[PDB]
Amino acid sequence: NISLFRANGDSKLIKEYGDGFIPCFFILESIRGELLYVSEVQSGSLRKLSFQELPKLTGASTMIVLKLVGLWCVLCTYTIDLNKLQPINEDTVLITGTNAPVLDLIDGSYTLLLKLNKLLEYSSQVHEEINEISSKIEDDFLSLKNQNHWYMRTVQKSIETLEKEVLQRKKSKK
Amino acid sequence: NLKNVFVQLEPTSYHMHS
Amino acid sequence: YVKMALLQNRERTNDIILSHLITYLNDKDPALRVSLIQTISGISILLGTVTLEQYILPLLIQTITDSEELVVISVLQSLKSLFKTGLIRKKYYIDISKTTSPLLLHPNNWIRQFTLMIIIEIINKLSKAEVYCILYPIIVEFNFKSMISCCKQPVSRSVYNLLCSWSVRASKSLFWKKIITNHVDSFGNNRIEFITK
Amino acid sequence: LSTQVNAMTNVFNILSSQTNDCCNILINRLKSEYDDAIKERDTYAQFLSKLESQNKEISESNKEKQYSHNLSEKENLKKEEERLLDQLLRLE
Amino acid sequence: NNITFCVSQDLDVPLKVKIKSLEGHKPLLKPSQKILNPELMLIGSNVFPSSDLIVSLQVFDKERNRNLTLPIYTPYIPFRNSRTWDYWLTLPIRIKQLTFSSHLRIILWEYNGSKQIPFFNLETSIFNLKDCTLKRGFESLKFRYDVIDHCEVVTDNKDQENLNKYFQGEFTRLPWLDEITISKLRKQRENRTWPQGTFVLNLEFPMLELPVVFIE
Repeated sequence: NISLFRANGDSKLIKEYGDGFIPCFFILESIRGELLYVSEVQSGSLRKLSFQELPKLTGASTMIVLKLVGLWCVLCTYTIDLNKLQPINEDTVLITGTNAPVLDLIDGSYTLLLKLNKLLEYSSQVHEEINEISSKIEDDFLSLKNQNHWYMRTVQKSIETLEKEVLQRKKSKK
Repeated sequence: NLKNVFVQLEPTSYHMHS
Repeated sequence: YVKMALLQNRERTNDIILSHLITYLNDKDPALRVSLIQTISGISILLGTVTLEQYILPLLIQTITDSEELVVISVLQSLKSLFKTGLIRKKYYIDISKTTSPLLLHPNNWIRQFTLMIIIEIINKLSKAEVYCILYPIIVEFNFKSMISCCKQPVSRSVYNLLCSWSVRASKSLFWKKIITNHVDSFGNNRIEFITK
Repeated sequence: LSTQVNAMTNVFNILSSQTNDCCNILINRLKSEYDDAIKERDTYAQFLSKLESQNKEISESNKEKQYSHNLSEKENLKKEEERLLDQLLRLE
Repeated sequence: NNITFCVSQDLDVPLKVKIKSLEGHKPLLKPSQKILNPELMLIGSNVFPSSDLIVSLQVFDKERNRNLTLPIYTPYIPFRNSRTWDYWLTLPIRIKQLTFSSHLRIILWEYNGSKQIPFFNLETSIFNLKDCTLKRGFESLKFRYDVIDHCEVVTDNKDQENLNKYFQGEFTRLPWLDEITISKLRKQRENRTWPQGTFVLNLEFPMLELPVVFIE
């Protein structure tokens, strides 16, 4: 199956040891099968209310870890498990938690043996299509060497002859 | 025939108003 | 007080909001202020559209989250194409500013697909805005073909060859201005008849 | 691909999966459309390669010809390319 | 319009300036764009942008190096038409408010290329040493990168044209021949010079009356 991850945003007050402004970056981690996810946002001060609205993708079996960190100090660390979530279910998870800072971050969580392998096979087919795209790019690149460049230089030469006619005309008038 | 032409812009006064 | 001075109308305060937007980094609050400045940009698009240009040029310094508003900003650029020529140059400044840091490839691909087509104007600033198309293309082969479809340059190779391409793209907008006069004359004429052939 | 297949086999072997969509179908449609577009680009690249080779070549001498021609042309162009600048700068 | 001497607090409202002409250097496209040349392979190498000259105005304060007046900028027509405007512009500081210590400044910002638009700089004085603000009159200026200024020769002739505005003793037939002097000022277009690193601009700010200035 699949568990949809969509974060509404982060609205809170976050402070650090050193005084400075940093861009809000929402980190999203998973246990297995998925990759490292991130979300870009701009606040810069202690207290802020922001909305991410950046769709993310993760594996079926995994635990979504949403940790707000400035871009640098860590704002908040929130853990979320899809183990409690059921199939074909869509809801929202609002995590209010405090480590250094006392913060709040709203992140929604939705959902979407043979079917999984079929999906992975489809993605693999898409990958083969990407390799075919690399082959097409290789075809278009290996198609021809510099050609139209000599036509541009030829246009420059035409401008040179035109400049010769202009200089000859100026010489005539002179 | 056609009427008076329509300009695309108009000049400021700044003269008699001064 | 900031929103009050911004809502005040005394257009000098609007220009004073530039330094406000510059130092706004201290304020991490919501986009409500930018929404008030957006409504101010609409009311400016009503009367003070020349000043709306300068404000919008400075408004590109927002650098804030929720990139979904940048689409409405692009629509605000299409709305900036309305009348003021200064708004065109300002939208070109915003075009380069957006060219520096992108957001969504496809939406901006179609966007720039229309914009580069509208960039063929012979205006001095229009050429500058037309030069950003090459910088956009930098960030490949499929895009090269898709761009080659609308490409007006047969001899185009690279950035320098693109400069030679723009050099071969030289045109006169005087007859285009007269054509615009013919368009306004057509607007003064009767378009009532939809018949053809 | 193969790694995910082996992992799937290990999932159907070393343990028992109790679990038995929209993003998958959407990715499938997107991959299909992208396959069609890449097919059009493949036809365009077919015509482009047709203009590239310009001959059947019997595919026995094709490699050697493709190796020699490009080298000869590339060795040929640089001379004139560097030659025009002399006259241009001369007049200028 | 009437000439008369009227002091700072005595004078009422804020200043305004009409600006018109320039001097083509002829080194580039007439807009001072891109530095045109047959060597333009280098222009592709130097990435030389084509800049359409526009202008901006703000006043350096008192020569105390503080900041007072407002930067202001107008729309864009051909600077290859040499951008002859005679366009008025203003800011919000009255003459009563205006400190006799004050100076004008201007920056010509062209429109060049990707993230590119040019910049040129100049400065001058607001009122006379006789306290009359630019004699409330027409003028012409010249400026380089730094430490440059304006003179009066043909601009002194133009200043005599401002003496026609300054109400030297005048008559009605003299006015008709002042239409003939519109033909003469039309003839004044014959001017020629080819300097570099510096430029000239024709800027008239004739008012009705001669200002004077003091403290509040």
